[PDB]
Amino acid sequence: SHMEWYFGKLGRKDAERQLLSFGNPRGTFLIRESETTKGAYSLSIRDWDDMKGDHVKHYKIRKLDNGGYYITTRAQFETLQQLVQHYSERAAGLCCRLVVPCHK
Amino acid sequence: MEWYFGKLGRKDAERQLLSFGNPRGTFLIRESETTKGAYSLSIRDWDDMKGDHVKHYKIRKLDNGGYYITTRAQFETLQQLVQHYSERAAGLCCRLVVPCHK
Repeated sequence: SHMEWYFGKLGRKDAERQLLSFGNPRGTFLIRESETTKGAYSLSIRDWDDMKGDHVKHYKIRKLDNGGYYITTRAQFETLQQLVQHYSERAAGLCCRLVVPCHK
Repeated sequence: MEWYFGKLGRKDAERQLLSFGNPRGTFLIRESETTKGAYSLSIRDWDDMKGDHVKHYKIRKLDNGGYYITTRAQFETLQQLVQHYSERAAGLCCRLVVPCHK
């Protein structure tokens, strides 16, 4: 039972500044109270890519009724074909990678 | 294209996906009956408990064009949440690697 990642009442902007300080690697993270949704938490993560450089992504952690938590993501695509290609590469949130179209 | 099956019932889809020979990750997309104008992505999956089974995901039409899919992960505790994403990004921007320092 570690709770080193729990920061309690910390604001979104404040978590961003803390996370973006020198020496924190990609995938540095913390969990904090949600500022926008009472009773929910937020998972704030430091990430990096070629274009934006260091940035922070926040994910809402909501309460299941009858106990526990969940995270939701929405992935948008221009076309179904683009969705298929994407999830053929990595599972990224689906039960598994798309492998082959069902034969007819 | 060849993953599109049109007006295929949900149970029928499961039936086809669960056909002996199709590997884990065999998939198709079908028109929704429950939600007009939407599609469902049906995938053949497997685990230790259930064995071969099928998951369905709604693909809904965005206003002003394009499509979205929603994925969702559930946990008993924040503790197992953190452990799940330390192992695999699984939908997030990247894996959790280290708690921010105090």
